[PDB]
Amino acid sequence: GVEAIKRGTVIDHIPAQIGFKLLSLFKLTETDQRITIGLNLPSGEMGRKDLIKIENTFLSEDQVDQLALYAPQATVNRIDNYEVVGKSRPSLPERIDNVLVCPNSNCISHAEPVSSSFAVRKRANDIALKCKYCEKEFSHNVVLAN
Amino acid sequence: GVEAIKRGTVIDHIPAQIGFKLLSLFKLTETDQRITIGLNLPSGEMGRKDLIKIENTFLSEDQVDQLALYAPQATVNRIDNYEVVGKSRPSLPERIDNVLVCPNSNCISHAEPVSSSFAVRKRANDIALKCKYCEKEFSHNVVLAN
Amino acid sequence: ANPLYQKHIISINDLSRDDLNLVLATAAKLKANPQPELLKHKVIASCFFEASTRTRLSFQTSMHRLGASVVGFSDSANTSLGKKGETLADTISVISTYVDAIVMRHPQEGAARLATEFSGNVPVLNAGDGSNQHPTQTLLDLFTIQQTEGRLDNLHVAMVGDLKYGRTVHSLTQALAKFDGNRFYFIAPDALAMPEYILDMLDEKGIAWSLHSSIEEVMAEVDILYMTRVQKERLDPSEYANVKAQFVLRASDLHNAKANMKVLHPLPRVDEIATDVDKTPHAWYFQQAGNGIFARQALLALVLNRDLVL
Amino acid sequence: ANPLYQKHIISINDLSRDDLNLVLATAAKLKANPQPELLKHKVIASCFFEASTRTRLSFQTSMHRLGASVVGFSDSANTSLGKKGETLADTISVISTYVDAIVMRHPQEGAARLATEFSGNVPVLNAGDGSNQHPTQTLLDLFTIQQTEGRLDNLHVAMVGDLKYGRTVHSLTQALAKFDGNRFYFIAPDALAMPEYILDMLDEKGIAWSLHSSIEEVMAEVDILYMTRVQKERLDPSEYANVKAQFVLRASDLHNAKANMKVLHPLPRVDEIATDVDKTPHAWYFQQAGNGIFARQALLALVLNRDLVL
Amino acid sequence: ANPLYQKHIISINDLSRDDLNLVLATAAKLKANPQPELLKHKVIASCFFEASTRTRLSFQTSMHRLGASVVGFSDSANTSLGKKGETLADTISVISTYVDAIVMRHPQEGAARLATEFSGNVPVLNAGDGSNQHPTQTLLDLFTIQQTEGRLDNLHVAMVGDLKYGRTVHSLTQALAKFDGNRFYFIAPDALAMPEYILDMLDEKGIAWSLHSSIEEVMAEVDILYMTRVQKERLDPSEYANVKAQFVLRASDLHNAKANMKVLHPLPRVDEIATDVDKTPHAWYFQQAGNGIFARQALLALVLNRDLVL
Amino acid sequence: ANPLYQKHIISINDLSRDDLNLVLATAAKLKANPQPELLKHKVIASCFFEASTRTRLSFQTSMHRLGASVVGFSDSANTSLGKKGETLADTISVISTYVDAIVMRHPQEGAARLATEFSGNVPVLNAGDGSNQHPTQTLLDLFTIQQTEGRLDNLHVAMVGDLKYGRTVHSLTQALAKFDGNRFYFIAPDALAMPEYILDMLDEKGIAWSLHSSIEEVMAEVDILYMTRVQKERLDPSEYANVKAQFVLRASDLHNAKANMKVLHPLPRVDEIATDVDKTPHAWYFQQAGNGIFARQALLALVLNRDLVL
Ligand SMILES: Nc1ncnc2c1ncn2[C@@H]1O[C@H](COP(=O)(O)OP(=O)(O)OP(=O)(O)O)[C@@H](O)[C@H]1O
Ligand SMILES: Nc1ncnc2c1ncn2[C@@H]1O[C@H](COP(=O)(O)OP(=O)(O)OP(=O)(O)O)[C@@H](O)[C@H]1O
Ligand SMILES: [Zn+2]
Ligand SMILES: [Zn+2]
Repeated sequence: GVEAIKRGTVIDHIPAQIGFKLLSLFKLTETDQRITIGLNLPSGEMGRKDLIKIENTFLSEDQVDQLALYAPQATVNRIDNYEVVGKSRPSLPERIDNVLVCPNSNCISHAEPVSSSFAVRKRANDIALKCKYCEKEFSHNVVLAN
Repeated sequence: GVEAIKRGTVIDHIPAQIGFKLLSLFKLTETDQRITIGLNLPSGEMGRKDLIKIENTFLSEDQVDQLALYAPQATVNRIDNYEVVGKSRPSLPERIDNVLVCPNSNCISHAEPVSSSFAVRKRANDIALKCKYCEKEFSHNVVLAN
Repeated sequence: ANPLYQKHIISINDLSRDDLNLVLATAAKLKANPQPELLKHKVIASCFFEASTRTRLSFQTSMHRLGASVVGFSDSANTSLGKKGETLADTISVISTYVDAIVMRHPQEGAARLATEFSGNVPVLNAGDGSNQHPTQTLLDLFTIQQTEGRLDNLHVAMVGDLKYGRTVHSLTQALAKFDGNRFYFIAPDALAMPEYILDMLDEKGIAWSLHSSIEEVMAEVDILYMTRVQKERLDPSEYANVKAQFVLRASDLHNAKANMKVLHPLPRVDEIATDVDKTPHAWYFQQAGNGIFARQALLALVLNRDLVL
Repeated sequence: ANPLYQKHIISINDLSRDDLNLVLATAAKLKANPQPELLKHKVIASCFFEASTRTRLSFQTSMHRLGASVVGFSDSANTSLGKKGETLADTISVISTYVDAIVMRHPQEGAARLATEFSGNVPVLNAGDGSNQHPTQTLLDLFTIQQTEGRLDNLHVAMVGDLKYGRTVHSLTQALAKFDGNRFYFIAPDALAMPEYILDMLDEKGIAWSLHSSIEEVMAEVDILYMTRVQKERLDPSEYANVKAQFVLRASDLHNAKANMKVLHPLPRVDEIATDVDKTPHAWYFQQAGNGIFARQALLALVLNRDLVL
Repeated sequence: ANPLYQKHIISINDLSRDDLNLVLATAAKLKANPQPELLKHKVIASCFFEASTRTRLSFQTSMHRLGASVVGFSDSANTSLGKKGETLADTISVISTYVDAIVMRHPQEGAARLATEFSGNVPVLNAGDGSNQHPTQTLLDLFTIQQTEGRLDNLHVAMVGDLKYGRTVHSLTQALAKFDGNRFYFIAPDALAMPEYILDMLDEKGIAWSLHSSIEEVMAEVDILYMTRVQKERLDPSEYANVKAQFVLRASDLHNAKANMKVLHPLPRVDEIATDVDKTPHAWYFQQAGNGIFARQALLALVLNRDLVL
Repeated sequence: ANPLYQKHIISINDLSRDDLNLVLATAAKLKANPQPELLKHKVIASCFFEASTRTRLSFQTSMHRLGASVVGFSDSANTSLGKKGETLADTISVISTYVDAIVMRHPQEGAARLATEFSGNVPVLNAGDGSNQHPTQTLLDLFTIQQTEGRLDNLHVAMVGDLKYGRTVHSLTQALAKFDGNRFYFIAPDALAMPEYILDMLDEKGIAWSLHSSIEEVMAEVDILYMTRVQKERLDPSEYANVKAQFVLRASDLHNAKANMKVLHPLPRVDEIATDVDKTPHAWYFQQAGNGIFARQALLALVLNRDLVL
């Protein structure tokens, strides 16, 4: 894993092959700021990890929580003046607004200008994701597949 | 700055925001290998740029050429024992496959199990791409909106 | 302003006990001393993108019995502009510019909830969004259960038929599960049994329920028998007919039923209730249908009116 | 009697400047202080022999907002007696014996003008006769242009898309060409460009117009951008998609547009306007649609009423 | 004479182990040394009352591969047969006065056995009659399992998919149960489980079968994997989807199967066998399709030819 | 082996001058000394996914004229193919296991070239795929121009009609541009003009073409007049009509053409060639139709037969 930027977020120990999902998904790539991405690194235990450094951008509490389904052990270090002045972990959110697709093909959502929304519930063992529109409950296993 | 590995390919001078598009389109992340990506690296040299470093991996000929539509000026570098064993730049390939989508909405390439094939022809002011299947020729601008 | 003034009525689970009651109390007032000039000058739009004549005709009668004007349609086929590229979003963005409330039935689940985001302040009411919700039917089923029994608490309600797929049985269970002391007997073919999640919720609240292979096993314990139509084509024809001595009510099965037991059905009925049942005084499905008017009048009166003095 | 009392509203070119204004001034009055009992006891017939839900629903809401009753239909298929040998002539000879005004949309050009000869004294209004006229849409487009800009004179209006075939663009040009100082930029695919005769009339009056290959060339000069839907099947699919970087509006093209510039479209819209346009304050198509009510109320109020005191 | 001469093939239940073996041994010789003028001068009716172009095409290629002529039709999308109250009995009574054999697919279970009573002496070969039989598709399956396995006995057969309603899988179980040492594994969601009467027939003969939840538990010992289509219409849009992870076959899954393992499927294969299984040597559903030509020819030859010496 | 052996005919663009000449020289010998048992024992699929009975009938007569058997279908008016999400890839992968050649017409451009990737080694002959190719109709045109003109070079070819969308005329221009000294005259209304890329290909090879307004300007030096159908749906009812005088051919018009001049047309000819041109010796569209039999047979023979010595 690497070294210094002044000010910015460092998201370390993102599993491996998830570091790109997160970039792709939450569009962290549409800034003008330097971003450094490191893929399939050692220096985090598991050996293999992805890491993302976005300078001058700091992620909010809820943005931190959007990582949770993907990278639940991600540490979101807050850097100011070259040093880590804060560390957060992703907690589970109540609503994963925007990034998932309801597996129910007759949901109105598919065809339309609406951002998806699912109420998240139950911790770790099974996460049930309930679509806002069709009000159908699904195992995160199915939603997080197509 | 992002700058040293023992062996591999360093794709340098990718013109900003294309550096992400190249990872996705050419699926460079589906390797469990050291990748260092630097997005919106300044370099007064070109204003802003992107850089992919894939380690112990060497793109070849054809692979190098596809980049031409997207990062036409990328300097691709063979790093082979801690330094530059040879450079290359994108040459326009005679056919672009798999990455482009047909504009022809009734082109059958759309429903079926088939990867797209387009043949490149630099029609004086720009490049025209004729689809393999519907044989309709299109302005690459039309094509790259898709 | 009344607690439902300008609210959107989309799903039963979105209404509290106190809301169900407010609705059900208004509905009994509008029944006895009607005010047929209360929505004088409002224009409600009846948009059936899926067509249903009995629900369309019930809601439009309710709009009329309060002196309102209707504009609206139906199809189950191409309508024209609605079909020509238009997203329900745009359809709603445009009709909320014309009318005062939108009642809408649609084939895809979540249709009326997406509408809620494009109607501005115009309330939209759900007349059935795919296999999800149909809050207006359950409100008249509860008004009828309350008006025949005296209460929505401590009832032994039996639900019969296609418990797996009928919209209505699922909403009726979630709504009665907001009141206390109820007992539910579920009588379904196991290809069509009650979903796990209805049952799971019922145990979180410590609500009593049991499963029965045939109506005769509970005939004597029951207060409300909610028949649901076993929809033939979900089964093989041979499969469908093979089942025992069925789950259809005949007048002679009513011999041991309590004096206050009523039979309810959302309609259409066909071979699930035989004609001789219509004659007995436990037959209540057509009166139920009639309470459709009064229940929907309450809901219209309440969403569209500041304070109801009745 | 008002100048349009008992007149037939068939075609835009049949209304003078002073008529367009009378209409447009009434429509602003009925908007602010409405009289929802003004056509109390009239019965208007809504005859859509071609079906259009948004126009049907707009006109019927207008009939209702003035306290009138509607009888009417729609089809785009066999209706029954209307189809069984009947000539539109006979259909009209018979409904003019029942109703007070006829609003009618029909597939063949000239349908509402032939009607005028068989309706006796009953006024008939055209809701769209084939590819010829649709005077009611242009009246609400002008009411909206006037209400966003302050005037119908000295406007730089840009018309976009299928200028060859869209009814609406042709009528809007003939109507604004009755006012002074207007400038028109026509942005169309040349397979679908403006007809020669619209242009020929515009030069007889010395009216300024220019042709543009893309909206960006005029983005900054424009007051009204009238988008029209490029209808896909008139072109080859490959042909249709091939065109440049299109003629579709996106929010970022609006960056250089004046503060008072509004985007208008007759609807349906689909890929001609992207959603991010809906958010910007230049998006005006749904408010436009809403002015449908007020504009058509004026016209109904005027044809059917002796003197309007408003 | 050969034992299947002039015999009507209606059911797998009417064919014996020895007949299965003779039809499969003929197909073998017909695949190897083809007899293209064997049914020379014979006219076969291919009467598809239910449209099924892939079975149709197979049967008709098979008829031409042997020199037979073909007349016949495909209806469902209305030809004319079975209207003006004409009975299937009269229809077959008239077609037997021309053709030498009748091949028919019909939408009602039992039709092919009724044709049998009116054809007199023209053999009736059943290409599918409602939810009941389809012998010709079992014969091509058996011929494919024997071609690839070398055996029809002592096999380990997994049956994956909708086994409740899968007609194909019910006959292959009854056909295979005619031979020895076969072991079955049924993998199906609970609402689509192998019906009881099949399970009873298996037990009664002493045949071994287990139920599994994932294909993965059984991959290693499986010889034949018969996939069948999950008919989405038999489940909810939401039920289908949330099978928690699904029953699709993917080439990764097979990274474990024995060398001899072959994935079969009656087709269409839509969603359930992914494209990457096609490049795998285990993929055999298309080669299965082509062996229908040989099982079909065996049958037409044996039924119409008194002593076949090949 | 012959050069077209086992080769798939998909486009005119993939066939060379020499191939055009070999297919046309074969047809000549097949028209003169016919070979009715050449494709004896071969089964060809005629799969018309898009219904086109005149091409169908031609291709199938051609198959029978050579002893081939035919199986296949015509859809558009629903058979069953291309539903339950079955892909064209799987459909061709299954039909290649029976037939010796596939003839297919399909509604999407590119289909025939996709079939090519899944047929393996059964040749795929394209009888029309969307707005793109149709080699078989160019080959019969070329054979008719060579039959009557004696030459395929140094010709004066007028192309009259809808050249924008005329698929037939675009391939004949590319085919004829393969030979020398040809001069073209394009006569089309402005909205239906010969698209640019054709015009570019012509110039780039040094070929001479002019645009004319009336057929009359060019009658005297024209050798081949290829009429094409003006598709009225591509124009307004009013646009079509008022072409000021029209582009119809009438026998009076030909009172001027050279002795050798022949009027060709792909058909239907509806309004554009009047009946009196039929009695004229210049009328050749029906004789053109009958030479499709010979071009079709040439092709089936060369693709399926390794060395044809006739
Ligand atoms: N100035 C900086 N610029 C960029 N990245 C930094 C900076 N400082 C720390 N990081 C990154 O932060 C990670 C280590 O930070 P930090 O000290 O917060 O870790 P920790 O989990 O608190 O570890 P520990 O107790 O072992 O010191 C590394 O991936 C270094 O990648
Ligand atoms: N050993 C290496 N490992 C990883 N990357 C390297 C290596 N050597 C060079 N690069 C990357 O190559 C870029 C500079 O290489 P190089 O000297 O080829 O550039 P140039 O364009 O020829 O510049 P110049 O003339 O200014 O030296 C840098 O982005 C540095 O990160
Ligand atoms: Zn949903
Ligand atoms: Zn294409």
